[PDB]
Order: sequence, then C-alpha cells, then structure tokens
Amino acid sequence: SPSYSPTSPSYSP
Amino acid sequence: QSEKHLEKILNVDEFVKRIFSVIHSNDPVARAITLRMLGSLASIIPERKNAHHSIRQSLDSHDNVEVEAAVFAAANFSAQSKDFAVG
Amino acid sequence: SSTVRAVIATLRSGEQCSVEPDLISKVLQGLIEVRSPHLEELLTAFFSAKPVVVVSSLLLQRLGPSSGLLVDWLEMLDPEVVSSCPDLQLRLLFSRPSFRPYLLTLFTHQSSWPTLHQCIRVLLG
Amino acid sequence: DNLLCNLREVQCLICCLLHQMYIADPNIAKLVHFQGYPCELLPLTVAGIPSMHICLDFIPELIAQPELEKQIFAIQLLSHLCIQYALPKSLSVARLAVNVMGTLLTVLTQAKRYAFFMPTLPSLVSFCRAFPPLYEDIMSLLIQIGQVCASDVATQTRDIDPIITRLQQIKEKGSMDPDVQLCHCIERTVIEIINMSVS
Amino acid sequence: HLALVELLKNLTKYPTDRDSIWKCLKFLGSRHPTLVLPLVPELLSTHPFFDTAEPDMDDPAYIAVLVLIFNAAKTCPTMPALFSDHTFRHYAYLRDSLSHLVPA
Repeated sequence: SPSYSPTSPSYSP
Repeated sequence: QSEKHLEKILNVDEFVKRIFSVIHSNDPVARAITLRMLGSLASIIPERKNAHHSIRQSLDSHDNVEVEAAVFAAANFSAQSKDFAVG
Repeated sequence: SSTVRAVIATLRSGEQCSVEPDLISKVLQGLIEVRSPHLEELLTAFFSAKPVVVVSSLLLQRLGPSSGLLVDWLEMLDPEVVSSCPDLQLRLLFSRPSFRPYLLTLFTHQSSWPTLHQCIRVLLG
Repeated sequence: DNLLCNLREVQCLICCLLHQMYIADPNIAKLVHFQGYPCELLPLTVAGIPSMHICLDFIPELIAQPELEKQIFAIQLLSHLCIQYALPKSLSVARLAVNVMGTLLTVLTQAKRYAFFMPTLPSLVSFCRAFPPLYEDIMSLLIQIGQVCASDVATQTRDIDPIITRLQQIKEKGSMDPDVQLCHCIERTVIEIINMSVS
Repeated sequence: HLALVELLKNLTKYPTDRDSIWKCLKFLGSRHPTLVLPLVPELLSTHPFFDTAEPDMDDPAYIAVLVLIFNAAKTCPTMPALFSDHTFRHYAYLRDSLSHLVPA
C-alpha cells in the first residue's frame, strides 16, 4: 500500500 | 458530534486499535486526522500509553498539520489524564 | 500629561516636522522612565507619520514593563528583523536581554535566506 | 546552498503534493515513472516522497520496456530505492536489474553499450551499498563489462590508449573516445565500490 | 538465552505473569550485562543489511525482550549503537510507559 512504509508495523485483524 | 455516545461502546480495545493502526501511515494528513481522533476519544482512553507516545512523537514532526493536530490531541489528553500531563 | 495630549493632538492634525531623532529618543526614554500612560499613543502617533533606529536604540539600553511595546513595534515597523541599520539589530540579537529569544525566534523564521546567510557569514567570519 | 534556499522549500512543497497525488492514484506514479523524469530529480523524489516504495512493483515491468531510456531510468530509480528501502523484494529486483544489465551487455551494440552503461554504472555502487550479497554478481558483471570495453578499445586506434595505463594509481575524484570514457567509468565505479565497502 | 526462551514460553503459556516476567528480565539484564551483549542481534531480529520491519509494540514478548536488552544497556554503554531507529522509538515509548522497569 502506498500509504504505509514497508518497514511500518503490520496490521493483524 | 457523538462524544456522549462513545462512552457506551465497551469494545474499546479493538476499536481504538484499528483506528490507531493508521498512525503509522506515511501520509501526514492521515496522521493528523488520527491524532484528532485520539484527542476526540481522549474521554474514553485516558492513560492509553501508545496514544501518549504518538502525540509526543507527532509534536516533533516536520508537517504543520500533524503538529497542530498533535497540539489539539495533547490539549485533550492533558485534560483527561494526569500521567500524560506531567511529562 | 497636558504636553503629551497636546503633542498627540498636533500629530493627529498636523503633519511631520523637524524630527531630531536624538530628541525623540530622549523624550521616549523619559516617558518610559516616568511610566507615562500615553506612551502607546505617542509611539503610534510618532510612527504613523528612521523609527527602526529609534526603537533599536531604546531596546539596546531600565525598560521594565515597557519593553514589550517596543518589541511589538520593532517586530511591526521593521518588516523583516534585520533589514535596516543591521549593526544595531546584530547587537540586539547576538551580544555579550530578556526579550532576546523572541527576537531570535522572529529572525530565524521572518527574515529571508540572503539575510540569514549574511548573518551567519558575519557571525562566524 | 541546496538546504537554505527557496528551491529547497519549493521542492518540499512539490514533493508533498506529489505524495498526496500518488496516494490518491498510484497509477499516476506508474505512468509518470514510465514517462520518466531527469535523473537529477531521482534522489529528491525518492527521499522526499514516502510513497515511492511502490515503484518496486512496476520496476520489473519498466525494465522490460523496449526503449533504452526506460531501462536506464528503471535502473537509476531502483538505485535510489534500494538505498531508501532495503527490502528482500528490493534485493530480488536488484538481482533482476543486474541480470538485465548482464544481458544487455551481450545484446546491445557498442554505441548502445556506451549510451546504456554510462548512466547506469553509478547505480551499481548503490546496489552494492544496499546489498553486500550482491558483491559477487556486481564484480563479475564489472569484469565482463570492462573486458568487453577493453576489446573495442583495442579494435581502433586511440588518442590516449588506456591499455598501457593498466597500472595507474587512484586518481582524484571532453572530446575523448566513447570506449575510453566507458573504460574510465568502469574504473571509477569499481573505485567507489571498493571505497564504500572498505569504509 | 535459554532462560529468556523459557520465560517467553511461560509468558505465552501464562500471560497473567507478564509484570513478574518483565521484572525477571529487568533483573537479568541489569546484573548480567556483558553476557546479553553478544545475544542482541539474535533477540532483536536485526538483519545485517535488510531494513527490518518495525515490531508490534504492546506485544508482551517484545517488551520482555526489550526490557532485558535495555537494562543490559544501562550498565554497559559499550554497544548501544546496535539499536535500530524503531528500537530507539520503542525505547522512548517504554520510558514513557514502563519507566519503573526500563532505565535511562
């Protein structure tokens, strides 16, 4: 996604 | 507009978590809107430490809208939490 | 009080005269030291009709509670922070004042890039 | 002074607008990078626009384009993207770009070899900086390019004859022959790679 | 390292004891500083060249690792530069939140 950095923490539902 | 009704949701953790997930967005506008969400939700999440850390980190950002939203969120969280206020 | 009311009326009606900036500086210093309540009116009437030198020389010199009005004027009558008579403004900003951090905060964000570059050249070299 | 100028603030404002527009439509970013822009803007666009990491999705598609300028721009863009984002997929695309350059060494003609390898040789320094596992591939590729480019130096008579100057020291950082210019570019790129890896 | 692995799997098996386990790792880091120091690249998933993804904060295994690491770094200032940027951000977060465990 273009809105998040590749090193940003992932979202786990 | 619905600040008096958001004290009666009681699934606070996952709701705040899925809002808070887009504090990590590279968009400064999205970060600003999330800071305004956190300040708007400060009545029902005092002493929520990741929100405090996000406000503190966003206060030093280089984007003016994000810093203004962090100031607004800090003004809201300082009214609802004394542990946020002391630091 | 009567003379400052007369001077206010004269500046409100009449136009400029022989300014004699040393006399203006002495009068403003005297009114500051006696804490006249018409100081703001006198500054407004004086600067409505080189005020940078006058305000800078007043700030460089006790001012006490009247320093804030002079700082507001120096911010407002001088459009930049260091643009006219720069020696006095470098003495205001960097020298061996309680209002100095406000002037530094202005000069960092209000002055243009050539002025900032000239300031760092004269400050370092 | 490239930091305290009006140009820097204008660049930051334009980068913010381009970040917003790329978030609003990543296809616009793909179309723009397929069109390409001058490579002087590449460090500015990669550093200043945080949504440039999605360019790694279509850099494999961009490097397959028939036009040589698209492949040059794809390699130059991946050069800065690998410095900005050292991803495993960034390493995969870097390996792909190294293989593409190795293939285009044997596909392109001598004039095309010059016109392709003169801009894309500085990208190998960034590829080595991001991915130290790429040292073997980059050095084998550089040996191949240098040995190819020494042969057509030997083919024609030369005004400066770099074959004799095989024993030269490290030099300090216009009408010369293209093959000799390419040889000097290869030597300069391995100099920067060795200097970077030693430090 | 074996003690940390057993404490982490105890934390997984019993999440209620997270405060006591964090106290354990604080005392283990604070009193065995030099021994934790070579273990740091094995605990924080620090690739030598890859930019690593930021670990999920408020995940009790990851705070438990960080409490061990930061208390080891207090008495040994020899290698605090092994931290990445997000580890420094998490250090600030834990100093703001768990200040009775993580030291300055």
